[PDB]
Amino acid sequence: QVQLAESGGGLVQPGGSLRLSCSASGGVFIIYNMGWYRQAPGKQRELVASIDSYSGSITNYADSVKGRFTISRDNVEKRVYLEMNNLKPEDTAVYYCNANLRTNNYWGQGTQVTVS
Amino acid sequence: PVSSLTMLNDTLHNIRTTNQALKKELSQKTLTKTSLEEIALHSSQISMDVNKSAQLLDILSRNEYPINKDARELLHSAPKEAELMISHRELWAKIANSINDINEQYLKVYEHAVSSYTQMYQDFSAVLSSLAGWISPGNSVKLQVNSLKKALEELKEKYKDKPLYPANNTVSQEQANKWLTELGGTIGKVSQKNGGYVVSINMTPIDNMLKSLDNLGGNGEVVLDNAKYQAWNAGFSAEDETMKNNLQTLVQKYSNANSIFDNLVKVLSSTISSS
Repeated sequence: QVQLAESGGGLVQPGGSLRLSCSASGGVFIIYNMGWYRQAPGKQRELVASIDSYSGSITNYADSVKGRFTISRDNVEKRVYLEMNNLKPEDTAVYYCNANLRTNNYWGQGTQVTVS
Repeated sequence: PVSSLTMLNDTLHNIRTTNQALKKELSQKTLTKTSLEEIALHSSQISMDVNKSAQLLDILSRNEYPINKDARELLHSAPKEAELMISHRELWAKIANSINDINEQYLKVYEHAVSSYTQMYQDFSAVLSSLAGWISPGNSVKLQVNSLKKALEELKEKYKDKPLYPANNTVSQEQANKWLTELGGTIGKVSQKNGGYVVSINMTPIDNMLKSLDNLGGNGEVVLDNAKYQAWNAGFSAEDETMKNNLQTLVQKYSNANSIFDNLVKVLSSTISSS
């Protein structure tokens, strides 16, 4: 079983940037496809970035995020990153990190990201 | 001086321009994540420029534009893969399809095999970098065999339905086998997919790893002697070179298939620059 824990959230001003980090511990980190999710107050959960297992060559982002966020993975240290640049108010939400492989799914608690 | 020949001339030179740019991306020790991206752009530009050339060649055929005897002599230099006293119209069509099949059923085949195997070896290299986290020394060397087998088994799984050929759908046995022989029985393996066949990635190098790990024994984590470790790592590193050479083989088969397609254009471009 995989344990996830996100860190790096906080308050930033519009146009600021963050370095979202999720550290994993447990199973085989390298076989799981990773994905960052976010849920703003009231609104519904949303996928913002995704990266496939192993080398992580395949990555796609939501249209509202392309060119500003970047998802990367460190199989050696077993961490998933999401560097966020030029942050906008609508990017305010609790950002969760998901590890997924077929029916297997694991989640961290998530960090708050506030932009105002 | 005919507009159709001028537009064809320029389209063919833009192909030779893309061919050279692709030969650069193919001659690099590391085919990084970007390398496949660049290979895709050039391939899409070749495909659409070949489409424009065909449409131009079609005009020249239905209008029966002459191909002088001084130009038909140069079409003999065309590679035998192009399959070149026949009518003027029949020969323009015998080219538009030749240049088009040399791309779809020949050039782009090597392209997908490279990408399919490149992606596979890219993900394996991730297992290679993560070996630091599954091998602890104390000589003595602890090995997280279960974690490593799970990683390798999920590599096989991730690429079982990603064949070297065809890119989409299936083909006949005599078609899958005919391409297996060109790519190599060690790099690929014909397999049944739905009703037809494909040329799947050959995962024997990884299968050999799983067999070697099962032979290490233990019930999860295994502690090896110093000699028993250098033995395992040697065979695990040898399988890495096998795949690394298998990929180099495809790249050369691809860059050579490009050099052929390039000379089919060099001949054609000089055949229209005269006529």
